[PDB]
Amino acid sequence: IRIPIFN
Amino acid sequence: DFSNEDIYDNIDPDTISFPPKIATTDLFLPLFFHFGSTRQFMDKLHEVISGDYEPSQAEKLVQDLCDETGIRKNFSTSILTCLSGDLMVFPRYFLNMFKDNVNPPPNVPGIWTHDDDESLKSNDQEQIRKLVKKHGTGRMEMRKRFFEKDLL
Repeated sequence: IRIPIFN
Repeated sequence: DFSNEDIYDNIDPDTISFPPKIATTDLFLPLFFHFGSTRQFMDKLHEVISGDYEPSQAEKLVQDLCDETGIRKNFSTSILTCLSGDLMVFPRYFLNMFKDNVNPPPNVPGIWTHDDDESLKSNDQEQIRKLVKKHGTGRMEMRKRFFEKDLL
């Protein structure tokens, strides 16, 4: 998946 | 630290009969239906999303959400996309989906709907005002960057 993730 | 969005995160899971009507087998795997309550599912979800994920590890996260919580990979991917990758809004997504019996939840800060994305690209002052009232400026700017980079 190209959607970058974060908190 | 404080935010009036906390009302979307603090929905009492014990008020949500399990499994919820909206939680169908096209969205969830058999493991999900083996949780004993909404609270048990939410607490496992918290444990998964509290793990160490680098920005490039959406695939590992999606695999862990499948293996540990029974969320189908295509559904986790769709959720991650509408959250602009903000893992902290995952619990909010499920609590509101389950309480409202609607997927996606249509009026929740941090959860971008199709209508919201159309308002973003509309160039209309009124639609942008309503949109920033829902999500805030910071989220709106992130969403625009996603569109600019051809991530959506």
